Amino acid sequence: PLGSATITQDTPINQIFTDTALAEKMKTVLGKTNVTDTVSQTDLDQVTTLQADRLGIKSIDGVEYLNNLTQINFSNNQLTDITPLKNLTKLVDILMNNNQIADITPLANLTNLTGLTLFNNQITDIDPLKNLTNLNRLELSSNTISDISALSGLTSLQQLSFGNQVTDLKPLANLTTLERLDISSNKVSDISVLAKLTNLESLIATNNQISDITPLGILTNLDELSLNGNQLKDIGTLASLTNLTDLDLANNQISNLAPLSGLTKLTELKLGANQISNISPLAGLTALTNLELNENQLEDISPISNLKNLTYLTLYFNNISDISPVSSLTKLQRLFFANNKVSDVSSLANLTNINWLSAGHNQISDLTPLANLTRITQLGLNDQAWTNAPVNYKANVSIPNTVKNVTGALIAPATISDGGSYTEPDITWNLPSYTNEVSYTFSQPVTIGKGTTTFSGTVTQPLKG
Amino acid sequence: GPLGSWVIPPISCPENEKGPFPKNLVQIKSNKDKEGKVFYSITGQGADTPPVGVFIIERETGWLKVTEPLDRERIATYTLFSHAVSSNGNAVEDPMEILITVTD
Repeated sequence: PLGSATITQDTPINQIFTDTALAEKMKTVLGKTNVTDTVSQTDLDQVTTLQADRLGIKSIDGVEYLNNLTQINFSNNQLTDITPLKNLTKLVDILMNNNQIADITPLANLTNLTGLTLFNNQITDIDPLKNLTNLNRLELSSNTISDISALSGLTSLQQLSFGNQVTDLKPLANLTTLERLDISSNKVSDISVLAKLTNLESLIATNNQISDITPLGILTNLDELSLNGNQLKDIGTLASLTNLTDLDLANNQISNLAPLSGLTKLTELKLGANQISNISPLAGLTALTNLELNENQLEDISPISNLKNLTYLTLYFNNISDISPVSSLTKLQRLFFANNKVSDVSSLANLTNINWLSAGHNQISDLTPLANLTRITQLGLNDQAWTNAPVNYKANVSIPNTVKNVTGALIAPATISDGGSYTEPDITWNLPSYTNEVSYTFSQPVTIGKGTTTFSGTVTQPLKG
Repeated sequence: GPLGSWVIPPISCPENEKGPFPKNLVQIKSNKDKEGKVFYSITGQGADTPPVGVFIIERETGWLKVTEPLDRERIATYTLFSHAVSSNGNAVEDPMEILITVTD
């Protein structure tokens, strides 16, 4: 064929495919016994697909003779030079992620390409892709691309990703066929061009500098949206996106959740690391199975009782004293509320299917209400802290120890301040003078079901003069 | 104990997924990140040993991703281990076993 590379005489496999790992692969593909065995061009013409991923291949020299190749997979190798692919015009799909490729000029004349995977390479210049107008799928994340002008005429693209230095998205304007876009980990603030991409069903845009989401208003087909790690506050535009089932707004500056109130198709919602104090707008989102509300300003979490389908919930790093609103969410399997002010965990006995329970850095003094949660496999109860009600100071002051293990037995103090001692069930101090407070710590390994932790803490005891 | 300050959602890995790849599965975190920066990594067959890089984790964000379509009837299960270290390379968590099941 014109442009094609062919052998005219029968040649050893190891003289065609000079890379030692590719010669061994081609020996198996071609049904030969040794890499020195000769093959003809007719033999090489039988190869239409090649799954050569994860073989330590440094060179694809010889692949130019496989004229009938339509689909290749050379992902997870050590390729740099891809010049042997230049004239393989029958190629429709190439999987070549996780290599050391910088120069993609050999892909320029592969007009029949509908799929091209090149993520995790060393590509800056994507100009060679500009005339691959039949491409439906193109993955370019984990590269050093800053200029996407070459994408402007790829008007058949349905799935697209790129990275990691892109600021200007203007070249995407005419790519209205786009359904699934991933612009994560770029230098993007201006997503105004995305308003043109009205066929978008999935938009992943994590770890950018986005503060203005008004361009998303008419993208009514969006079912999946991730703006995790941006500069969002005003999410009013989201009320228009009624088809959303999966929404990730973690690591922003959001306080007003009213725009999410009517997005009743939501099953997964991430709102961790924001400025939220009012979750009343979430009350009607009863299809939610996963909800993340960690690292906010929450106290009154009473509206969470409406979310009866929740199996996963995070509330860690808030100002919550009353955990009882989670108690009627009986499908809960993983619950995380470390770094709160919770003392009474008795309502948690109603979460009979709980597997992961993380409650460190609270004010928990008694594990007995959790004794029957035997389906637990992961447990966290370290570093509790609370201050008891004041007791009258006397020179020989005695308080009852109140720290109780899951068995109902008192846990002996690990340390006692001001030279105090322990004779079960009382901690006694004999003080040389009046002091404002005394204290003690505890540290006790414990297992409930198959979940193991250290139940520990610091108890501060005020003494009234 | 083993859970420590880990926060891990359950992982759903359907076979024959749609791109673009890599596709996010879940975002893992250690709450030890409030006392200093945390760096995430993954080990196991399917991660650092063969098949290398089926699963990868973004070191700063904790985003665990799948790099290609999975095939139940080829490999049904993968045992991975998440790791969390500080800026000084010290393990801030005990490594967490993560059993990924390839569903329909």
